[PDB]
Amino acid sequence: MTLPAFKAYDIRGRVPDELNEDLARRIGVALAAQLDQGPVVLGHDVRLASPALQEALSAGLRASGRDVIDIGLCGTEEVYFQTDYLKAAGGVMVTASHNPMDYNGMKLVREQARPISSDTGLFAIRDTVAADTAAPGEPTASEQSRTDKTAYLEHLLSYVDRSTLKPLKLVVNAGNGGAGLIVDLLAPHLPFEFVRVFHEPDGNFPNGIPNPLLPENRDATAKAVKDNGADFGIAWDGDFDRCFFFDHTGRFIEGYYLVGLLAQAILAKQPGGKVVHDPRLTWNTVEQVEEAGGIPVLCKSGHAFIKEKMRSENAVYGGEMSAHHYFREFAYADSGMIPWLLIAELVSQSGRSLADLVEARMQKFPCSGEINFKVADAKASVARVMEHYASLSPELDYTDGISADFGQWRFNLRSSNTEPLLRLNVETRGDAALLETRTQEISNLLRG
Ligand SMILES: O=P(O)(O)O[C@H]1O[C@H](CO)[C@@H](O)[C@H](O)[C@H]1O
Ligand SMILES: [Ca+2]
Repeated sequence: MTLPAFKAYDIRGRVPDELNEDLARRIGVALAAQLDQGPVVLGHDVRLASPALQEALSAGLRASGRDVIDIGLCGTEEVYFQTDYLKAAGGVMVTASHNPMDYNGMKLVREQARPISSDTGLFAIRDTVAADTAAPGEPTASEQSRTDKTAYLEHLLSYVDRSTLKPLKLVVNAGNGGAGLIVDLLAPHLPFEFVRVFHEPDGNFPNGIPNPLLPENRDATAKAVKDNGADFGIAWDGDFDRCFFFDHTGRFIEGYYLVGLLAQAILAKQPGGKVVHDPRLTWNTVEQVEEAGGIPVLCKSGHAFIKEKMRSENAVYGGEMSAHHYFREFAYADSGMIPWLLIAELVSQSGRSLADLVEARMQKFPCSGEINFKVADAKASVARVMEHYASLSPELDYTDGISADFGQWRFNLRSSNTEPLLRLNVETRGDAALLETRTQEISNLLRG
């Protein structure tokens, strides 16, 4: 077979049978052979096993003559930022995301933090590692510890005009991941009053593995917002490249609406820019981007496709409905920090609540939310859906699965690249009833 831990976009698997220090060392050796010239940035998340996996990566890299820049315990976006900022040859983030306790993984980038994915180096690394029975060499290069976050923090703060910020009360929920470290470093530079929930990093995860999409985790942020009269709340996943917003009523804001909201925020600073978005949910983004004077650019979902489209378009911002937000000046990479700074600035400057900023958009373009299906035969199920709707002659687009635009409603139906799942998204033109009847109709067909 092949090593299961090597996935489409990253490495992830159970420790130690799918991922271990031996494999991590071999990955470091193989990565050295795939990169252009330069040092390699290494960082890791709060999981208990992550430092030892990083140390093994460093040992293999240095055995291959790569200088290593250890940026320590960090968020995934810090590996991206420092890889680009320090003009490194590449970088690796050791992170398990929201996988179980016995799991870990790696996210790999080359120069300018460009993703390394299955077809752009990751399976080449896998195949090298799979066949590597060489004895480990000894280090011929050095490791340097670079824990200075000054340039990173300055970069984050550059997205807002600090003199215009108001002393909003913000709930922040790190989920015992790593986000609180950065919040606390930003706080002396910000006027906000923070209400800190599950703030301390703890790889034992006493309050659950960080995942704000799970309703019981969602409710912890909502409750803190409501009980403290906070202006809004922010929660992160463990490596905080994803952020999740709760308005002052405690309501979780579906990520679709943040794409248009952030696009308008960015377009105020970079007028006429292009904005990349995915095909799952589109109408609101296209309208908000165009209204703000930007140009929307449709792109298949998946961070590697988004980033490569942003680069070829010089796009100022890209956003996915799945809580991923990419910024041109941030090495075209995603950050879980820039978005809430931008939203705090928008609330401060406009005098409008986060709820108000999105309310009419969510009424105008209601969406189903992403609904996932594990079916016996994905291809046959998609065909049942398309045959059912054939007599209505929808406009079809195959950018990313199937998008079908019926006029007053549309859907996107695609296979996941990271799980053996079918993913459904439906939206309508201001019609909640049509949204529900079509969502249920499609669901019945998929399950038939
Ligand atoms: O499983 P999917 O849907 O192919 O991909 C999922 O993981 C990718 C990497 O995190 C994201 O960029 C996608 O937006 C998300 O939907
Ligand atoms: Ca993450």
